[PDB]
Amino acid sequence: AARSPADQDRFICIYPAYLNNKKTIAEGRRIPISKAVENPTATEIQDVCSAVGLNVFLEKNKMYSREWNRDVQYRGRVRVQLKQEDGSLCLVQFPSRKSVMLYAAEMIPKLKTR
RNA sequence: GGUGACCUCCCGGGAGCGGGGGACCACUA
Ligand SMILES: [Mg+2]
Ligand SMILES: [Mg+2]
Repeated sequence: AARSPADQDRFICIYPAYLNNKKTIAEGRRIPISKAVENPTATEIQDVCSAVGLNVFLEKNKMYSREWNRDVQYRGRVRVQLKQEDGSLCLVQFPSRKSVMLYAAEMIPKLKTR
């Protein structure tokens, strides 16, 4: 099958819960509370990531397994390409999933819309 | 020493996740 890091099925995943400052680690938060943000949405994540030059796409209706509430506000997952077909980084600034999460968390509060 | 809450950091992974170091509290010979 098509399994290089440039194939969409191998893009990394970011769910809103990973950056939410009101969730515990058990609930899915992946970055420190100090750096996390309030109520991040998948759309805001897509926007800040796309703005910095990352190839990303939004799956608006995918839901996070640790979240029992299926309402639209809890939905959305962003897929991010980290590496090229040959395995090298798309952007030196983003060597990892963590690097992308911290970046989005940093930018989202700066959205004119917030 | 065990087990759990919660926090922090590291490694791995396309998800669900996997592997660890350290805090702090709880219950506990
Ligand atoms: Mg730990
Ligand atoms: Mg882990």
